[PDB]
Amino acid sequence: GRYIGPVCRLCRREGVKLYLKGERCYSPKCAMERRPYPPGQHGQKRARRPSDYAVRLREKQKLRRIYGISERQFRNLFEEASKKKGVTGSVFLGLLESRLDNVVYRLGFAVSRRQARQLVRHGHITVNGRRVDLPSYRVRPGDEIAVAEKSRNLELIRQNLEAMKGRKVGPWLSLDVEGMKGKFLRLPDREDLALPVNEQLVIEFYSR
Amino acid sequence: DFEEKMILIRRTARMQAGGRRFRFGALVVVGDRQGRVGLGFGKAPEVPLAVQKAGYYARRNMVEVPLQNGTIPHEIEVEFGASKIVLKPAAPGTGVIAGAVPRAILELAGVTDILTKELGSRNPINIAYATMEALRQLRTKADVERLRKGE
Amino acid sequence: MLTDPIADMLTRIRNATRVYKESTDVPASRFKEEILRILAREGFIKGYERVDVDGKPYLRVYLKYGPRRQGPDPRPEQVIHHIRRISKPGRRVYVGVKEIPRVRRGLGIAILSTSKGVLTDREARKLGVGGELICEVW
Amino acid sequence: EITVKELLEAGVHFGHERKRWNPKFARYIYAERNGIHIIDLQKTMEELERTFRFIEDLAMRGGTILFVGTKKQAQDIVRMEAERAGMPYVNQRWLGGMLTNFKTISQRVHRLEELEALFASPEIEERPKKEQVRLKHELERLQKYLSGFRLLKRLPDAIFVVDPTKEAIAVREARKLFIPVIALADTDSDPDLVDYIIPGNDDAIRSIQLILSRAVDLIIQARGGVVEPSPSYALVQ
RNA sequence: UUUAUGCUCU
RNA sequence: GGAGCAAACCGGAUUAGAUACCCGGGUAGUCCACGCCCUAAACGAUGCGCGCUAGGUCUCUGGGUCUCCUGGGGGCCGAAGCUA
RNA sequence: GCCGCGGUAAUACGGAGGGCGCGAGCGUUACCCGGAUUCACUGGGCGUAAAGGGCGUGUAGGCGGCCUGGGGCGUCCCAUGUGA
Ligand SMILES: [Mg+2]
Ligand SMILES: [Mg+2]
Ligand SMILES: [Mg+2]
Ligand SMILES: [Mg+2]
Ligand SMILES: [Mg+2]
Ligand SMILES: [Mg+2]
Ligand SMILES: [Mg+2]
Ligand SMILES: [Mg+2]
Ligand SMILES: [Mg+2]
Ligand SMILES: [Mg+2]
Ligand SMILES: [Mg+2]
Ligand SMILES: [Mg+2]
Ligand SMILES: [Mg+2]
Ligand SMILES: [Mg+2]
Ligand SMILES: [Mg+2]
Ligand SMILES: [Mg+2]
Ligand SMILES: [Mg+2]
Ligand SMILES: [Mg+2]
Ligand SMILES: [Mg+2]
Ligand SMILES: [Mg+2]
Ligand SMILES: [Mg+2]
Ligand SMILES: [Mg+2]
Ligand SMILES: [Mg+2]
Ligand SMILES: [Mg+2]
Ligand SMILES: [Mg+2]
Ligand SMILES: [Mg+2]
Ligand SMILES: [Mg+2]
Ligand SMILES: [Mg+2]
Ligand SMILES: [Mg+2]
Ligand SMILES: [Mg+2]
Ligand SMILES: [Mg+2]
Ligand SMILES: [Mg+2]
Ligand SMILES: [Mg+2]
Ligand SMILES: [Mg+2]
Ligand SMILES: [Mg+2]
Ligand SMILES: [Mg+2]
Ligand SMILES: [Mg+2]
Ligand SMILES: [Mg+2]
Ligand SMILES: [Mg+2]
Ligand SMILES: [Mg+2]
Ligand SMILES: [Mg+2]
Ligand SMILES: [Mg+2]
Ligand SMILES: [Mg+2]
Ligand SMILES: [Mg+2]
Ligand SMILES: [Mg+2]
Ligand SMILES: [Mg+2]
Ligand SMILES: [Mg+2]
Ligand SMILES: [Zn+2]
Repeated sequence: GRYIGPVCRLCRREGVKLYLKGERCYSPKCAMERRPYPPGQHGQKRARRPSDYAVRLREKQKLRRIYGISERQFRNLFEEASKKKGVTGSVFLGLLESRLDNVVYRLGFAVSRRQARQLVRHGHITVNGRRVDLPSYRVRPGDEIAVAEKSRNLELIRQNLEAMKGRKVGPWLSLDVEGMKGKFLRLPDREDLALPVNEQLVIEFYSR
Repeated sequence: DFEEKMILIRRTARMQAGGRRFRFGALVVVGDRQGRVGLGFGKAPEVPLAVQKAGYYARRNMVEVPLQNGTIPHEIEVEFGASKIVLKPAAPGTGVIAGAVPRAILELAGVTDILTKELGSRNPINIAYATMEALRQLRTKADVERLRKGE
Repeated sequence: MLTDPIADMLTRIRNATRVYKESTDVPASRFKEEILRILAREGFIKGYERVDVDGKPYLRVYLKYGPRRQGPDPRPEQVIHHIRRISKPGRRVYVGVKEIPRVRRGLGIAILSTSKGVLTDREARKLGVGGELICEVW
Repeated sequence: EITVKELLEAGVHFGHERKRWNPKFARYIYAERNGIHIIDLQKTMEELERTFRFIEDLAMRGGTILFVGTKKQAQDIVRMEAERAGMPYVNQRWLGGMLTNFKTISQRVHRLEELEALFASPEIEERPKKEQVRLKHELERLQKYLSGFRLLKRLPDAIFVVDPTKEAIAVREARKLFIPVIALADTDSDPDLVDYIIPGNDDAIRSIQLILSRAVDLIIQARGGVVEPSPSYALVQ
């Protein structure tokens, strides 16, 4: 299925702290604090003027890695974004963000995108009252994201819900902290998000 | 203030009694992404020296690039030597579609939306000189009417 | 002899503008004027006037060029950068109204003969007709 | 005053080049008799008018003019008429690049200074008898070519050419630099590439002295106080 | 007015 | 029909060989009539017709109010443009 | 796969560590289209790159000067039927 195993090799192969971690990629070691270079035996050697293709590849990998998604799915969406009328570039990002496993992370129900994924695929999530265990369910302006019933306990939740007090969630979102529930209000504008990504190069990638 | 992206570095070689004598050539693009570009081709006995004087000439050859929302006014087709470039304007929200050579230029001059195709000779040197002349020939409804009126 | 009188004209012009002549005579014709007419109305020529060479009907056409430029090759731009027959005698070209061209994204004219006279791309789209597509100019 | 009457322009200043022409010289031609093309002087006036209308303007704003005349008929009539206006000129061979390569051609002028500032000074006699004649010989020719070019340590904003054909190099040389080109030209050359034209005889001292002289005057009038006639009727005929 | 020829891969 | 020339062929030289190059001979053929053959670097390696786009000079051949103009050919240099 | 690697220091062979790309799939072979404006209607050519017929005469065919009417075949417009 989705990728598994070593992650800090990505935190740092793309060469940009991208917070695939929980609280660690925040500590004085996303692994990227200690060793800010590519993994493996050659990470400490002098880089070569990258190939025009290489740059578009690394970028695509970066973004695609952030959401921890499979290329099978990652392009499923890019093609959708292409067809759909819009700015294509930013349209794409909206679709990636509209994912359940991503929302649940943006709403801080869980710390990591991967923690947020297991949370959905276990029943510890509910949409508009219904049980929803599909890390791909696309949410639209108006839905009621929320923690389930039998799941209102579990130190994991309230421990992570607490650390949410102080943090202001992005515009397109909202959260009733005390009640455990958010709402997908709108489709996140480009400006609304500052991904370390140049989405232009990701489009220039699939234009073979 | 300016931006330098070079597309071509190559090693030519003359011939003299006892060995081949080399020399280098660099194609450099110079722009501001605000509507100004320049193409310079410099050659020197070593890579950097040539790259350097490339930019030199690069600014010795500029051009108005009448943008229109990161695109161009009309569609234009231009030929240099046996090489040919087709510039068709795309609607904002598309992207710059071109090869490595025509892209580097169209980018360091603004243009974030444009459709293009190289025809005839895909030779880099000549395709570039053809793309500049292709921009150098663009006209807007403004300069269009400043032509057709009388007096 | 001449197979295409119209094309010939357009070419006579294309050749004068290249050497920057003030004008050029072209064997006259009713239809050949209607077109020459539209070239002045759209400001591609200063206009024309019926004349008589050796007692034969002609049409002096007064060309327009841009201002003397500076730097090497100090030669004016061109009011008529481009002009060529579409529909030829060897291959007639007829387009329905929905099928009308778009010369240089509106920046250029697209003369074309319709059952309501010699019109232009827009001028014809206004009437909403279409017909034989004489030539394109910019 | 400034102007000229078609009276004095009756010496020999209306034609010279027969069927040796440049057909682009249409507007400025009247009729071919005695084989030779006789150039219409009436239009010479109109252009001589419009021409000065740029010279005078340029003069009374401190603009410089560079003189080029390598012909035989138009050599001396420049060395004087130029200095008499405190302007730079070219008398002998026209070194290629002088403008497009002013940067490096000048480095050869600083040498002139450095040679002048070594005539009879605290160091010369210390140098061998062999090198002396040598160093001074490098000066002799050094000044021969760069005498009039010496002035102006910066490229001008116009040049005055005796024959845009004999000096095709310069005309285009400057033309590439956006440097306005003004010249005297008979049927030898073509207009088009001249910015301010003086359509008249470019051979025969008579015309080169008449039209170039009272042209140097119109310069000082916009400068300050036109003097009296200057070196002209030398070995004149 | 006498000459012809130069193994294989770099 | 056949003088000169000359594939083939013979001889003399040359050469390692010399069925070649050079030399001496020499038959078809080269020539004419008639009838076939249909090839070619059959070349400007550039199909034909018509209109349009500076000129300079040399030449052949017409007409001219015979310094020059005009028409049709044959060459060179060349505007603009074309061309790897 | 194409250019090409191996001749005792091989990033090109074999294994290894490491890395890159995809992931219940990953490769391979075969075939179609694309890139190929490389059959060019859009959108190519023919002096020397492949390409002007050895030259004429001419059949069918293709194309065809200026002006004015008639017809309305092409063409254009609208309406409508059909286009499951
Ligand atoms: Mg889109
Ligand atoms: Mg595509
Ligand atoms: Mg071509
Ligand atoms: Mg090719
Ligand atoms: Mg190639
Ligand atoms: Mg042998
Ligand atoms: Mg050998
Ligand atoms: Mg052997
Ligand atoms: Mg081998
Ligand atoms: Mg023998
Ligand atoms: Mg023997
Ligand atoms: Mg023996
Ligand atoms: Mg031999
Ligand atoms: Mg014999
Ligand atoms: Mg014999
Ligand atoms: Mg036989
Ligand atoms: Mg045959
Ligand atoms: Mg022959
Ligand atoms: Mg051939
Ligand atoms: Mg021919
Ligand atoms: Mg034929
Ligand atoms: Mg004759
Ligand atoms: Mg006669
Ligand atoms: Mg002739
Ligand atoms: Mg020639
Ligand atoms: Mg030329
Ligand atoms: Mg070993
Ligand atoms: Mg080894
Ligand atoms: Mg080795
Ligand atoms: Mg390999
Ligand atoms: Mg290996
Ligand atoms: Mg490994
Ligand atoms: Mg491994
Ligand atoms: Mg498979
Ligand atoms: Mg075609
Ligand atoms: Mg081809
Ligand atoms: Mg042809
Ligand atoms: Mg051959
Ligand atoms: Mg032939
Ligand atoms: Mg042939
Ligand atoms: Mg034939
Ligand atoms: Mg025939
Ligand atoms: Mg017939
Ligand atoms: Mg007809
Ligand atoms: Mg017919
Ligand atoms: Mg009729
Ligand atoms: Mg219907
Ligand atoms: Zn980390």
